Amino acid sequence: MLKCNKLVPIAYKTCPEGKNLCYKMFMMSDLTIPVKRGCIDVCPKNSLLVKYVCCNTDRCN
Repeated sequence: MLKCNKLVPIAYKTCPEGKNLCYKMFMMSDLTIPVKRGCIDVCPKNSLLVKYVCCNTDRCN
């Protein structure tokens, strides 16, 4: 049950059972800085509105 990075510097949230990967979300507005981060098992495909980047590591995002 991996950890995803939320509050700086390191502060993290615990991924739910069955989930592994950590993702961050971008907006067509703010590409530079991601707007949401969390856990998921399967990395969500990119949308027109928001972009998804996942990692198989702890506190990447």
